[PDB]
Amino acid sequence: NNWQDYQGSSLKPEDFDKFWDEKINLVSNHQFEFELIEKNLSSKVVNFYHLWFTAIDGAKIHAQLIVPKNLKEKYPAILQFHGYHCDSGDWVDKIGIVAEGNVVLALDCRGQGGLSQDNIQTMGMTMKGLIVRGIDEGYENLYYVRQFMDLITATKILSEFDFVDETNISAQGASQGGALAVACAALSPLIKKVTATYPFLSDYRKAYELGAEESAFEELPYWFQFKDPLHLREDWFFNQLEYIDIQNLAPRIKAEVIWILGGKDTVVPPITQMAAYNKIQSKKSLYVLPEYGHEYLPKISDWLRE
Amino acid sequence: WQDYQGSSLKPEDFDKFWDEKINLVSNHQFEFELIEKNLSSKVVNFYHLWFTAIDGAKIHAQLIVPKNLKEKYPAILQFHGYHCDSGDWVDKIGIVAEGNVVLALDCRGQGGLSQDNIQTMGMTMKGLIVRGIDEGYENLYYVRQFMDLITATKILSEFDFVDETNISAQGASQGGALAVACAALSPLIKKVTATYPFLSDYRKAYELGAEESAFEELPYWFQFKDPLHLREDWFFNQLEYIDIQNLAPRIKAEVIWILGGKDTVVPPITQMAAYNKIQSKKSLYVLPEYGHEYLPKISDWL
Ligand SMILES: [Ca+2]
Ligand SMILES: [Ca+2]
Repeated sequence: NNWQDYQGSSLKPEDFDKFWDEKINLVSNHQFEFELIEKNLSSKVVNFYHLWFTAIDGAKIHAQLIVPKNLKEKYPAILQFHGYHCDSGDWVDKIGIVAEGNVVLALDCRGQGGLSQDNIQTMGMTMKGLIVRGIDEGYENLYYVRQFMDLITATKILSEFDFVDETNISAQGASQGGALAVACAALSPLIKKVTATYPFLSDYRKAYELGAEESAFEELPYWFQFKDPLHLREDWFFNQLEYIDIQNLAPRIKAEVIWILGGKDTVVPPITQMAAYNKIQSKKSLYVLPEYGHEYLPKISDWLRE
Repeated sequence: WQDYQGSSLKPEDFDKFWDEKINLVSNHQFEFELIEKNLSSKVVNFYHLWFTAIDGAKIHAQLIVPKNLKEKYPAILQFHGYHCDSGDWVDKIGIVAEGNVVLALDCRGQGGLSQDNIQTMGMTMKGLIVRGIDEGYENLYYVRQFMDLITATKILSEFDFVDETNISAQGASQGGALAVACAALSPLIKKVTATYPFLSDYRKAYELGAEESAFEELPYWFQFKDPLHLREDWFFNQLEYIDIQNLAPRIKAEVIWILGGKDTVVPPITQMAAYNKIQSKKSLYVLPEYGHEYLPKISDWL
């Protein structure tokens, strides 16, 4: 019941919206060069393509493109994002949803398990963690600033396909993928639907307050342990992360939201995700599996088919 | 433990590769700068030492000097552990008060002030052993980190108040590995005191199951970049160039090797791959009840 009343712990800066408005404009006015190279996997109902484009910062970004065989008609499209450390997953995992008449764009995050390039440069700590990668040069140099812009760029390219129904584009993902799906719908309001599973990257100040050494937010106490153990720049540190806290993007969402989480999740605490969910103002639904944690959630996928 | 020969597959080009890097540093005039540290002491002065490496990165070190300077002093290069920095300035007051010069080097991008400028198309999430491995061993993080050791030794020896004939190196874990590597790439070093050195016997460290050790990056890379082990041979062939057991034979300094018997962070078997290949005067000290932690009593004993 209190999850409704949790307003979050963020300190949204006045300049937040101007920053992201400018980034949206930059993507819209940029003509992106991309390339499609078919991957050799034999199927009777689907074709597979490597999608390579150059981001606004020069980095080479990779995505999985999975399309039906008949391309003479337009299909609804689904943007799918993956979890921390992982990649876009097995190609065959997309055969079912595209066989129903959909186009899937599975984006690879920069410098993780996939093929996308990380080109963040910094004078500070590069040992571990991608939330704080580049934090010394300010929020403008944060890794997720470019990672969020890849979502807008992927949506732009996906929307301009002659076989993609631009009116029915949706986003889905788990953990980090849930955060990126939420950010993708907020930064590209054309998105019609979002299905986010225990989204990450939310309420950094609260995630630190809970004690994050065993959570997915462990890089935050790690940074203080080795970069600022006396907490001399605590305010400055969390002020940079405000620009990549998805709860600050949540109000801008116009898509329908389906939110799924596990009640025993200690990797991504439910309280930090509710900071973002409570600030969604469009149509939203919240589904909980009490006995499950940061893991595969059964049955819920059949429930939503209805 | 004496007869363990290591698991390395030393590449044909290994010595030719590192000989060129030593020559490159030896023939290069490095630009450095000294900036006063505000720490107040009656027996020592503290200085920020900033130099630019041959690759452009800005490298930082702590320089701690006695108050007098008209005569030469023995010098000590000191290196730190994984994730850490050069430590508190006051930790060096005692050793410098005895008439020594301490250069405490900060590793690149590891919590200290030194810059990491490795660029790669591959995984940047975690780990500095495998940082830049996709572009080959030339782009490995520790190739430039090892050259910083040679460069730091170069600058330290060229001070008019440093007795270049009595330069030694010390460190623990990563610092122990860098201390060992420092002696191999600069044989002028007279003494090495290495405490449970890291960065040795990568193939064996993986074979033991490294998920709970300091080598966890190696299974991590396979877990997310190559789960079917399609490039296992290529992976460990790149790491040969930064395995200190391959550098150990060229060491001429006397070596003091200290380790803890219960160490699961850096298993002793990987350390012995490097220690057994040292051919100069060497001694081995073991604390059976201690692990990867502070080792008492041994400092007084020496
Ligand atoms: Ca592939
Ligand atoms: Ca300082």
